[PDB]
Amino acid sequence: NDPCEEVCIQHTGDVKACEEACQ
Repeated sequence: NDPCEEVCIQHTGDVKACEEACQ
């Protein structure tokens, strides 16, 4: 897993959110 998407999900838990916001 990526730290970015990990930081998001770990923060807002919004997977699909960081998924696109981080690609």
